Amino acid sequence: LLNMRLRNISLKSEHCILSSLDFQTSKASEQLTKKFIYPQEHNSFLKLNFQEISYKLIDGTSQIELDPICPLKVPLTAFSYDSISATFKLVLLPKSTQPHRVKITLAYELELHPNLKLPVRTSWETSLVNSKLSNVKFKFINSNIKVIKGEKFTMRLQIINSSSSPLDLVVYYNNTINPITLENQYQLHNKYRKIAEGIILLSNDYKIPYFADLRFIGIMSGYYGTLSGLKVLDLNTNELIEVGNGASVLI
Amino acid sequence: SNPVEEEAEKMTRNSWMMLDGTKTDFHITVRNKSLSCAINHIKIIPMNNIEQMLKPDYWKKMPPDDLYIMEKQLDWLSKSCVRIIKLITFDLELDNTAVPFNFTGFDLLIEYGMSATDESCIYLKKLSIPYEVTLRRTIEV
Repeated sequence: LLNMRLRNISLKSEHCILSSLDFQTSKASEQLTKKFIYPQEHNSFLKLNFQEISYKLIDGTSQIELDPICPLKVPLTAFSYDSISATFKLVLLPKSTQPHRVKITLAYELELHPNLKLPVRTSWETSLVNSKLSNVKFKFINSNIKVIKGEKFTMRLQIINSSSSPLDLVVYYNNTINPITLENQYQLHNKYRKIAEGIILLSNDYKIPYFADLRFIGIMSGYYGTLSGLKVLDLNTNELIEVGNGASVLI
Repeated sequence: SNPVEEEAEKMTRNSWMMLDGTKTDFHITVRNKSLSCAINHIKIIPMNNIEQMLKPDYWKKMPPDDLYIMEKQLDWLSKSCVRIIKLITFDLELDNTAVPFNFTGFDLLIEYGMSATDESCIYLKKLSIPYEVTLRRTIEV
């Protein structure tokens, strides 16, 4: 009851799990000792944090937070350090320790020493594109990695089949503006114009019969997230499924 | 009732080139917590002993066959590159799959990695990962 602490954990699925604890000043405790401090002629507190440490709770383990920290002391404030976890596959809720050491202060003496440790479980918990018919999974072998400079480049759509008639389908890009609150008309028009006119796909109806190369050229700039347009089409009626994947800044 | 103690310790189609893969996937390495290997692996380099089996298969083929070193063994496609280690996981080594001279008889591979944390005793349990790879016929004479 001097410094309220909370830990927030965010699940970055393309990397490690990120969890950050957060100290604060706990105002419902500050006016308490503010009353006696301004009784003794002091305006704000001088609590000194001298040893702050998060340890990985286990039989025994410890971690290290993902940037640098000094030995600090603040009056009415909040601080928050971040430490990276390891992104679990399924069903193992890890736990942490989070010890701390607040050192209070008085007139060059009477440093009433305090310490605190709140151990709890660090599990807040709130690119394969499947075919959705017969598990013909597609993945780009270098997705989201392309700094092109309006030059040619090549990608790799590694199709993974049932190995049962593995020669079936054809890619294409569809350079055509799709035909679609008036600025909601205009934002959709600018999105559909920059999609259907910015890159070209130099191997158009490539008719793949399990890698591909798919050379593009890319004649306008801007971050093309999710790279729409690049559809495939297969032996059945309409397997017009997307890739929905891969991105390229072009500057 | 006689007890003991309790001691705590997917590829794709390949041509005839050489693919060097640095693997940092979800390797378990099921120790307690934060397993430091202390003698790291840099390059595993498989498809060497498969060639050291294939050239004696040629040589074994040279005379009539009487099971001198071909006696029901399907260990061509096994590819059991034993990764021996010393005393929350670590990234795997460089692959260098290196298919420059290998038969078309195989269409699969496996591996085995010796998980080791030895404290004045013998070695420990061992973990194995498979790898499915297909090959492309790029050239013939």
